[PDB]
This record gives sequence, structure tokens and C-alpha cells, in this order.
Amino acid sequence: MLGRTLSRWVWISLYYVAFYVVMSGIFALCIYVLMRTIDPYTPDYQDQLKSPGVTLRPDVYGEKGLDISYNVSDSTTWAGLAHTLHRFLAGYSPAAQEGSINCTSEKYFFQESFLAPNHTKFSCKFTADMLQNCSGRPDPTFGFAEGKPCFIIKMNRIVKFLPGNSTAPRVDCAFLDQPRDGPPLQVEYFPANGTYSLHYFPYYGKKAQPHYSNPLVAAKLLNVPRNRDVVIVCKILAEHVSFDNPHDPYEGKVEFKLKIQK
Amino acid sequence: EMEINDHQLSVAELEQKYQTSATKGLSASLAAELLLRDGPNALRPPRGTPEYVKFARQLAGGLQCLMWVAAAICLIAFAIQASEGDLTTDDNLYLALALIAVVVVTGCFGYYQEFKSTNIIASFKNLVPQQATVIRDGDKFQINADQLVVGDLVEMKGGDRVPADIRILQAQGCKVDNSSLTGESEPQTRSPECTHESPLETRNIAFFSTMCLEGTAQGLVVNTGDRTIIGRIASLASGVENEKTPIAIEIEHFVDIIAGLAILFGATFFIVAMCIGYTFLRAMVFFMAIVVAYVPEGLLATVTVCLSLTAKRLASKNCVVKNLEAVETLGSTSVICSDKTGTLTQNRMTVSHLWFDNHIHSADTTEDQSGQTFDQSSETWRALCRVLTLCNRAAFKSGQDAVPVPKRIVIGDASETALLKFSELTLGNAMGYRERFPKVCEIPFNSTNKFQLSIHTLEDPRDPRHVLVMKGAPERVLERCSSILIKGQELPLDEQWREAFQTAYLSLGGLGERVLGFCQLYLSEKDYPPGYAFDVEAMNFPTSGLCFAGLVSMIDPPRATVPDAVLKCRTAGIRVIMVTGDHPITAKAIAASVGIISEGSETVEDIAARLRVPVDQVNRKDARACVINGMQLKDMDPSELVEALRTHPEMVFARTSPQQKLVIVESCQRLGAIVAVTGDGVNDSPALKKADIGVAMGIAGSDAAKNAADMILLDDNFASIVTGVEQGRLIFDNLKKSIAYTLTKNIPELTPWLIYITVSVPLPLGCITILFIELCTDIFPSVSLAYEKAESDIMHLRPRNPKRDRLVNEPLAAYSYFQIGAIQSFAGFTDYFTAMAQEGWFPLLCVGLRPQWENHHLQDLQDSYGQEWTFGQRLYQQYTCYTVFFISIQMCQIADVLIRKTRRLSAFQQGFFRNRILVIAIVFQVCIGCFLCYCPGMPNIFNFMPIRFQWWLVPMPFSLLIFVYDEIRKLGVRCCPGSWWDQELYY
Ligand SMILES: CCCCCCCC/C=C\CCCCCCCC(=O)OC[C@H](COP(=O)(O)OCC[N+](C)(C)C)OC(=O)CCCCCCC/C=C/CCCCCCCC
Ligand SMILES: CC(C)CCC[C@@H](C)[C@H]1CC[C@H]2[C@@H]3CC=C4C[C@@H](O)CC[C@]4(C)[C@H]3CC[C@]12C
Ligand SMILES: *[C@@H]1O[C@H](CO)[C@@H](O)[C@H](O)[C@H]1NC(C)=O
Ligand SMILES: *[C@@H]1O[C@H](CO)[C@@H](O)[C@H](O)[C@H]1NC(C)=O
Ligand SMILES: *[C@@H]1O[C@H](CO)[C@@H](O)[C@H](O)[C@H]1NC(C)=O
Ligand SMILES: *[C@@H]1O[C@H](CO)[C@@H](O)[C@H](O)[C@H]1NC(C)=O
Ligand SMILES: *[C@@H]1O[C@H](CO)[C@@H](O)[C@H](O)[C@H]1NC(C)=O
Ligand code: ALF
Ligand SMILES: [K+]
Ligand SMILES: [K+]
Ligand SMILES: [K+]
Ligand SMILES: [Mg+2]
Repeated sequence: MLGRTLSRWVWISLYYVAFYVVMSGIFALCIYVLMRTIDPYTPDYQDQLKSPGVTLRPDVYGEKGLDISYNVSDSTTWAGLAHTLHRFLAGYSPAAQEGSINCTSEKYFFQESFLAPNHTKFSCKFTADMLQNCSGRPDPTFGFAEGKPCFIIKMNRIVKFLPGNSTAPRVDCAFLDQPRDGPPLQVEYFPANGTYSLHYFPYYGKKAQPHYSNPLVAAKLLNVPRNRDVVIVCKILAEHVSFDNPHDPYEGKVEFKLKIQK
Repeated sequence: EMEINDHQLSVAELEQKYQTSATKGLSASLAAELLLRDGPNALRPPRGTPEYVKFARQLAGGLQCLMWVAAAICLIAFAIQASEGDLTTDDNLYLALALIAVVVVTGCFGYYQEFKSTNIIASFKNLVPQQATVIRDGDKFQINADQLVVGDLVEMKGGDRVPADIRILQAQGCKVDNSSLTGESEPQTRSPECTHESPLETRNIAFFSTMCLEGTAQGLVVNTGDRTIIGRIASLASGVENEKTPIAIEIEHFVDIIAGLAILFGATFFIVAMCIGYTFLRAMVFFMAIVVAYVPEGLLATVTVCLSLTAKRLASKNCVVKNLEAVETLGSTSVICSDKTGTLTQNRMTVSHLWFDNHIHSADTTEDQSGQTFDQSSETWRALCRVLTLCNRAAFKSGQDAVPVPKRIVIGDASETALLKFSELTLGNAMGYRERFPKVCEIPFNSTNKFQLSIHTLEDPRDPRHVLVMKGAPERVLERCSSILIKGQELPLDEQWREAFQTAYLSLGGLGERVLGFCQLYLSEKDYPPGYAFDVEAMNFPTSGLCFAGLVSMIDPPRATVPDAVLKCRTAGIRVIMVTGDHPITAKAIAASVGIISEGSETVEDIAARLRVPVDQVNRKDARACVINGMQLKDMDPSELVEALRTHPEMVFARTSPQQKLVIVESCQRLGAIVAVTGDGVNDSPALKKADIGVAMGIAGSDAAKNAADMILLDDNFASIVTGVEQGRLIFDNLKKSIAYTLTKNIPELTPWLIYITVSVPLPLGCITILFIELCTDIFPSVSLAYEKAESDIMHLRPRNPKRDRLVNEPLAAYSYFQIGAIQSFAGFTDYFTAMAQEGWFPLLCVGLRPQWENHHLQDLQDSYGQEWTFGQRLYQQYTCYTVFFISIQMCQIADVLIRKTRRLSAFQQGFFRNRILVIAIVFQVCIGCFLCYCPGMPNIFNFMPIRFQWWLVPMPFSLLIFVYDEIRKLGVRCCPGSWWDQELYY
């Protein structure tokens, strides 16, 4: 009998239980109505997705930011990066691209009807061999053994996002601080000129395209000085892709620090 | 030593005791030695705690310590995270700075809450004289009063204050007023005779810092400095424990409740975070966030602002408080110990009753002349008015035409002033009337006559007859009188007339009145020519065979509003005790007049007189009224004092010392009662200091009383006491409502953190947003609840029980937190899930998403649609969630401020828009929220995002539910006043 008697405790506890059950039912009904209102294919709003983000592989991270360091004379500093690239491209192997189809239109793959199996949309096929030399099939070191590393660059997918069809979106990699006497960065691109084909866009969603694969661009860094702390920025050159955001460093571009020991 | 027994000792014994002489005085060397050994004849000021120490004390407490601990945790987290190079955590430093600023501001508000603007020491310092005529080894010289020692010769020049406690050796017509000791300005004769056993009542003792009105005297210094009566009074007034006010006690109670609940929540969820897997750093950050979310950061500031608003409203009614906490204590007061002279009365002798034409008349004694008058249409009345106008020696100060008659400055005795004021009020112009009747002869009330008589000349030049008028003591006039005027006819005095006069005199004197007899005798020009030499020393005046005119009685009457104010206070359940330093008969008469003693109530002596039985055989329980004087009070033990207080609900204390007033106040307080003291005197100052609320008069109050009091009645209305009681009860209720409104919103900002910790959803609410809610958006709506009207007749309710009735209690806390904050939290989470789902994050994906959501090494997190997100985009979505939860809380708080207007009545009954301040506060809150949401730069400065209107509209049904639920609860409470519903769901 603290504060009130035992029976009064029973009544007040029963009242609070009924109150909270009613409130939980109201909350559940509200959530159910919201989920019934939600569109299963297209998000209602994309206020935070005006421009896509850009990542690359391998993605060894320092505390401040993306930082890759390895030694050409030591194979222990290379195995992790090579294994990361291999496990990433395992999902782009042709056995994993069965659900996709071959596309050659070289223009926006607009689909208004669900003609694929599962009542879905068609998605285009991107196999690892489209990355030729940097695909890893002929050279399993991915260029890291000869001091010409390959970096796979992909842009984040956004539903019904069009990057601009005057030309295919392009990847351009360069030094962040251009050396005065130093030569500019020389990069070889896979596919040629490092363009994402227009038939990979628009992305229609996970339900519409369950087998969708982001197109990849491989940047083979040729002219990189050894025992230096260089910084490389790779940005997407598309009409509707913007990389001028101080708050988001990964929007439309990716910056990483590279150090090739010898 | 301090207790005076020197009035009971002979002159030779006193000389032997004090090593002095009655004539020569002390020697200079021995006087210097005694001064060195004793100290100066000055009041030593006891220094109090300094202002910086008080302000530092204001920086401590449950809430202050919790905020200090939270700021320390923020600083430690920032310092540890800065060492690891994670410089993006400046939010911890900013939050620590904000918490420090909140602590400092709350301390400033608390210091303002308890600040006092009175210096009581200076008031006593001004009472001390600076000159003292002293005789040391002959050669009478004048020095400062501080150089006086116990046993010393001093001359009592008229018009100067007495420089020490002095036993009179020789006096020549000396007269003083012991107002600082008794509250009475009546002159007191001082003579070298021990007329009483008590030094406070004897005639051979003069008191430090008392005015010598007239005459010269010589005396021997008995006590100096703090050993004097006034020194002990000053020490008693200054040295009283500063006990907390009831509002301070209630504030501490709910602060302890909140601090305990915060400790509980923080501790258990720190343990839970550690158990389910978290670093100690993260868990202590969680503890800090929980404490910040739960603790009301602006509650104390809002309480202080509400007290300030109530103080401003009270000062608008000529009632000023020395500190903000005084605005409440007059409400919940259960006992009022009131002074009589100057507090309940006007401190001015006034004609009250007249006895002429064999009938007792009652004159209007109101200071505004608004009462009922008496019959003034009799020849006997005109004759008596002529007698009382002509027998006036009082002089009038010129230039007082515009001054009201009761407020005029008159040069004369108290009785003469009262008679002249009565003449001015009734008859046209008293000075003119006296000018038209020149006095050929006049015998002053010097001595040996016991009456005042004068012979005048008729106004009409055609009548050379003279009229002789006499005024004196009633019995002395009676033995001189031989006839009495009845109905304008001269009837010879007989046994019946003498018996009637004696009965009227006894009845009139039994009401504590100063009765004076008036008579006249028309002379003749044959006996004395108009040019006769009426020499005063020639005894030529016969003064025999006079005709009685009537009887006039005077009293210090009550103020006009005092009886109604006392009646209203007693209707409000407050007990009114009268404590005065005046005589018991006058005290009982005034208590009966003002309503402290109700009609029909009788004392033990009254019952004994009615039943013709000795007082010892009368049962004490039969008497509803009781009068105790100072002698019985000092003979009475505390047990008998509390027994008398419990036995007699109508109590009057008369002839009481300041120490006895203090004893009565402390006895009432020890019974667990809130005690109010109303006084206007230095003798009232200790009781004013001790009382929970001390009230002093503005004009009539002395400086010591005004400095001891924490409430001043500027206009001396005494209805301001009723106003203050009403306003204190109102502010108690409005503080309950405001605190409920403030407390209800702490749950919707605490639940997001608990959910975030337990189920690892992305953070729904931020600490900066929580601080904005606490300190910017909801301060004004909570403050605006102090303008709420009373729901019921609060003046017909009894005072609250200080132990039972608390400002914040379990029903209030339970309702406000659980019932309402749960709905607010459900609204916030519904809006949170809505805003998340419209952007691609379904609730099931949100469950457990936090580790990937807050990963900086993860820039392509997929949502429910497969879209990949960067960390910055996810952070902006999190800020959107912050803003959505903030807006939900804002709408639910609009509904809450609507429902907090009444605790029992309906919003429809009390009116939605009658509180214009509340409406403006709601508008301001909405405007501030809109500015925060839609000002450019807010996403980067304060993490506020421009949200869509659907997220404004989602919490509106929840706000409507809050309103409807509170309306239904109040309807059930009204409909069933004694059911389980009223018992449990009423706060
Ligand atoms: C001390 C007392 C505490 C009491 C607390 C309340 C407890 C009960 C409250 C909630 C429990 C869960 C209620 C779930 C209601 C769901 C109703 C429903 O049937 O919806 C269906 C969804 C699944 O939809 P889908 O994926 O197929 O849609 C796909 C979209 N399409 C259809 C377009 C393709 O099911 C779902 O979302 C399930 C997930 C719902 C989100 C739950 C996340 C947990 C968060 C809790 C915060 C609550 C705070 C309460 C604060 C109280 C303060 C005192
Ligand atoms: C309600 C469901 C979800 C959980 C049930 C938990 C029970 C044991 C808890 C949750 C809510 C709690 C109540 C909440 C509020 C009050 C009012 C307070 O003055 C006394 C305790 C009391 C009465 C609590 C008792 C214990 C309680 C009933
Ligand atoms: C790279 O590895 C070789 C050994 O294989 C070592 O000698 C050299 O110091 C390494 N590079 C640097 C500069 O650290
Ligand atoms: C969906 O389509 C794929 C196409 O390969 C097929 O393998 C799978 O069985 C289908 N599943 C359903 C449930 O229709
Ligand atoms: C990549 O491989 C192809 C085929 O072997 C070769 O022709 C090309 O020169 C290689 N590129 C580089 C720079 O290694
Ligand atoms: C690009 O798409 C638009 C429709 O959005 C179409 O009108 C236009 O012809 C296209 N341009 C090219 C170069 O394909
Ligand atoms: C892109 O690559 C093709 C070869 O497939 C080449 O002919 C064309 O010039 C390249 N475009 C640019 C901009 O270099
Ligand atoms: F004025 Al008083 F006791 F009557 F101080
Ligand atoms: K809070
Ligand atoms: K006081
Ligand atoms: K006190
Ligand atoms: Mg007084």
C-alpha cells in the first residue's frame, strides 16, 4: 500500500493499459494508411537526391577520407585491393547477369510497360569483360603490380534520373592540385573514353528492375609519381550531374589520396 | 545585566552598583575604561552572506547540477573525439556552451527571484541620536552618544532623542513617547518613581532612541548599544533565519522529483546501452542526451517570469513586493497576526460617541466621511457643539484649505485635535466660530484645575452677556454641575439624572473610549462688565452651579475598509489574530469593531459577568473569544499558549512586547501554518521578519517596519490584503497549469532518443532542436498562462494544506507526462515515418538502419526503392526528420496550451480568445517555427529543413485528439464530482 491501495493500483493500471492499447492501435492504423498510400515503384519525393553520388573501388578509408597506399615491391600491400576488386566484379561476372538482356540502342531505355518476367521491366547487361584490360581476366593484379592501378568508378542510381542525352555521361580523373612542373595525370579509360551508355538510364527501381546493374567505368592511372602524396579527383561530366557541393564531397565526384611506394 | 532591575533599586544602591554619583558623575579615566571594556553606544550591524556567494548558490540545485554534468560530458566527448582527429563533432562543444549559458541564465533568474531591496540595518541606524549632554566630574559638556557607558549622567533636553537606556534621577515635567516599544504615540510621563514592577511599564526608566516630547530631566545610564531595549529589538529583527517561502519549498519539491526521474531514466538506459552493445563513450553520450531531453531547461525561468508578471499586476493595485516570492505566499496563508495602531486603525483620535438628550449618539469616524452621521437637529446639540468649539486651545496650520479635514496638521494635544476636527466636520468653520466669540477669560489645563474653562463674549453686538464654557473630566464636571440640559431645557439634576449619567459614563468608558464632560453657564453683564479685568490669578471666576451639556468620547477608530477586509479574509478561511501593544480594553473594543471578534462571541470574563459566577468556575470551551495581556503571556508556557490558541478561535493579544509578538508568530508557525503579519512599527519589525509574508503600511509604516517587511501597502488600503490573497491563489493555479504545459513536452523529446538507442532507427530528434523547443518556441505560451482567470470562487475556498497540496503532484505529473506526451510522441513518430517513407525509407528498413546510416565509409546505401544514398544526403534526410518531429511537437503544444487553460471548466465555458496574451503567444510560436523551417541557411546552421505541408498536417489529428480527450476528461470530472474518475484523472 504505497500511495494507494492494491485495488486502486489495479484500476489505474488497467486504465493506462487500455489507453496505451488504443494509442498503439491508432499509430498502427496511421502507419498502415501511409503504407497503403505509398507507391511501390516510384518514390513520392527525391528532395535529397537531386544529384547522384560517386564511389569507387577499392575503397580503403582513412579517418579523414578515402586514402589508398601500397608498395609495388611488396605483394602483401596489394592482395587486399586485388581481392576487393575481384569480389566486386564477381557480381558483374556473366553468370550473374542472366536476368539482364543485351542492349545496343545507345539511348535512353524508356519503358512504360512491364514486359519482363515477374511482371517487371527490362534491365541491360553489364559484364566485367566490358572493362577489358582492367576487367582482371588477363591481368589478375588489376594493374597494381606494375604501378598502374585500375579504379572502378560507379555513380549512385536514382529512380527516373536522366543525366542528359546530348552525350553519354563521362568520367574525368585529374590531380586536385595541378603541379606546376609536373605533367598532368594520364588515364586510360575502360570503356573507351570512360562513358556510361545511355541505355542504362533511367533506373526504374528495385521492384521494376530486380537485376539492374550499375554501369562501371575503369580508370587506369598511367602517369603517377612514386613516393608522393598525390590526390586524384574523378568527376562525372553530364548535363544534369553537378559536382559543386561543399557539404557533400561525394556528389557527382569522388576524391581519394594515392601513394605508390617503391 | 541586560535585564533591567535598576528601577527597583534605591539611588544609593544604584550609585554603589555603577560606581558613579548622582550629581558629580563619572571620572574621565573610568569612563574611558568602561568604554574600552564595553564598546561604543552603537548598534552593531550583523553582516550577512555576500551577493556573490548568494549568486553562486543560485548556480546549484538538481537541474543546475544535471546541466553541469551534461556540459561536462559534452566537453569530455569533444576533447576525446578531437584527439582522434574527428573534427566534425563541433556540435558537442556548441551544446556544452549552450548548456553553460542556460545554467548561467537560470542562475541569474533565480537570483532575481530572491533578491531583496531593503536594508533594515540603516533604519535602526537612523533612530540612534548623535548628541548626548553628559556630566563627567562636573563641567557639563556635549559629546556624541556613542561615547556613553553604563552608569553616567545625562540631561534630558526636550525635543531630543534619549541617547541610552536611562534611569531617571530627577525630572521636571518630562514627557516621552515609547512608540518604538509599544506602537503608541501617546505621551508618557517620566518621573523618578518606580510606579510598576516591570521596567517597560515603570515611569523612572527612559529608553534608547525615544523622543523626549517636552520637559527636562536627568538620569543615569543603565544600558548602552545592543544591550538596550531598542538594541535587542534591532538584533532580534536582523538575526532571524531566512526560512524558505512556500513557493520556494514547492519549487524544490518538484525540482527534486524531476532530478530523481532524470537520474533514473539516464541510469537505466546507460545500463541498457552498455548491455546491448555500446562503447562507454557512446553510452555516456546517451546519458547526456537523455538528461538534456528530459530536463526542462526553461522551467525555472518561466516560473520567475510568471512571478514577475504577477508582481507587476499587484503593483498596479498599489501593492509592491520586495521579492518576487512574496506574490504567492499571501495566498495559502492560514493565519494573519495583525497590529492594531496604524494598521487596523487610523492612528488618530476621533470623536466616536456623544451623550446628550439622554441618548448615546454615534459619530462618523471614517477618514473619508462616508459613514452614517448622527442627529444634529437639537438645541441641546447646538449648545454642546458651541461648548466644545469654544473650549478649544488647538491651533491650525495655515494654508491647509485644500487638505482634507481628517488629514490636517493641527498644533495641540490629541484630544484637542480630535475635538477641533469634529467641530470642523460638523459645524462650518471652527476657527471662524472661535473668532466671533472672543474669550475675555481663560483657564488653561496647566495643573491643579483638572478642567479647562473660558469666559467668552456673545457674537451679537446687541447682547453684552457673557457665556462661560467648561470642559474636563466627567466626574469632576458632574460634582461642579447642578443642572442638565435636556431637549434644550435646563432641568435640575436629580438622583435619576445622576444615575443615568453614571451609567452612560460607565458604558462609554467600557468601549476603550476617552470620555470628556462638557458644561456651560450663561453669565450676566451685571456680575462682570464687558471691560472687566479677568485676572487668572485673582480667582474672580466663580466656577459654580454649572449646567451639564453632554459627554463626548474619543477613540482611535478603524480604517474604513478594515472591517470588510477582515470579513472577507475570515470568509476565505484565514484566521485573524490581533496582536497589539495597546491596553486590553481598547484592544477588545477595536477587535469587536473590525470583526476580529464576531457579534455574539464572549470571553470567559463576559460569561462570568453574565452568570454572576467567578471566572475559575466558567468552562473555557464556552468562550469563543479570549484576550491575553503581556503579563499572562510571559507567565504562560508554550504548551498553555498553544492550548489557548486551539481553544479560542477568536484571540486578541494586548500589551505585548516585540519579543512576545515574535513568540506568538513562532507559536502559530510551529503548528504547520503559513503566518502573515501586518504592522507599521519598529516594535512590529521582528514579527515582520519572522513571518512567512510580512506586510507593512506605506504612509503610516516606519522605516524599520518597511525594511523588515517584504510587501508594502502604498495607499494603506488594507483591502490590498484581500487582493493579494486572491492573486496568490490565482498564481498558484496558473503556475500549476504552466508547469503542466512545460512538462508535457519533455516526453516527446525523450522517447525519440530511447527508440533510437533501443531499435537503432536513424536519429529522429537532435539536442539542438530540443534546446530550441525548450528555450525559444514554448517559453511565451507557457508564460501566457499566468493571465488565466479563476475557474471558481477561489475566495470562498479554504487555504491549501502545505503538506497535502503541492504545486506539482503525482496526478499532474502522471497526466502531463504519460497521457499527453505519449500522444505527442505518437504524433512525432507518425510524422517521422511519413517523411521517411515519402523519401524512400520504409519503416521496416528504418528498423535497425542506424549503423549503416551513420557510416562515413558507406556512400551508396540503398533505400527501399534501391536508390543509393551518400552520407551527406542521409544527413540532410535526418535533418528533415528533426524538423518534422519539431513541427509535430509544435502543433501538439498548440493543442496542449489550449487544453491547459482550465483544469475543471470547459474551453467553451471559459472562452477560447479571452486570453489575448495566449492568442498572441500561439501566433508568435507559429511564426517562429515557420521562420526556423524556411529561413535560408538553417539546414547548415541549426539543422532545420524546409518541410512540405503534408508534414505540417500530419500531427493535426493528434492535436485534435488531445483536445477532445482533455475535454471529455474535464466533462467527466464535472459530471461526477466524487467518483473514481474525479479521484484519479483530476489534477
Ligand atoms: C510503454 C508503452 C510503449 C508502447 C509503444 C507502442 C508499441 C506498438 C507500436 C508499434 C508496433 C508496431 C506497429 C506496426 C503497425 C504496422 C501496420 C501495418 O500493417 O503496416 C504494414 C507494414 C509493412 O508494409 P510493407 O513493407 O508491406 O509496405 C510496402 C509498400 N507497398 C505496400 C506500397 C508496396 O508493416 C510495418 O511497417 C511494420 C513496422 C512499423 C514501424 C515500427 C517501428 C518501431 C517504432 C516504434 C516507435 C513508436 C514510439 C511510440 C512512442 C510512445 C510514447 C509513450
Ligand atoms: C502499457 C503496456 C504497453 C506495458 C505495461 C507496463 C506497466 C507495468 C507499466 C507501464 C505504464 C505504467 C504506469 C504509468 C503511470 C502511472 C501513474 C503513476 O502515478 C503511478 C504509476 C503508474 C500507474 C504506472 C504503473 C506501471 C505501468 C502500468
Ligand atoms: C617496398 O618493399 C620493399 C621490400 O620488398 C622495401 O624494401 C621498401 O622499403 C618498400 N617501400 C617503401 C619505400 O616503404
Ligand atoms: C521471376 O523471373 C525469373 C527470371 O529468371 C525466374 O527465374 C523466377 O522463377 C521468377 N519468379 C517468380 C516468383 O515469378
Ligand atoms: C591492356 O591490355 C591490352 C590487351 O592485352 C593491351 O593492348 C593494352 O596495351 C593494355 N593496356 C595497358 C596500358 O596495360
Ligand atoms: C533526348 O531525349 C529527349 C526526350 O526527353 C528527346 O526529345 C531527344 O530527341 C533526345 N536526344 C537525343 C540526342 O537522343
Ligand atoms: C570515344 O571512343 C571512340 C572509340 O570507340 C573514339 O572514336 C572517339 O573519338 C572517342 N571520343 C572522344 C571524346 O575521345
Ligand atoms: F502599532 Al502597535 F502594537 F499597536 F505596534
Ligand atoms: K528538455
Ligand atoms: K518575513
Ligand atoms: K520567515
Ligand atoms: Mg502600529
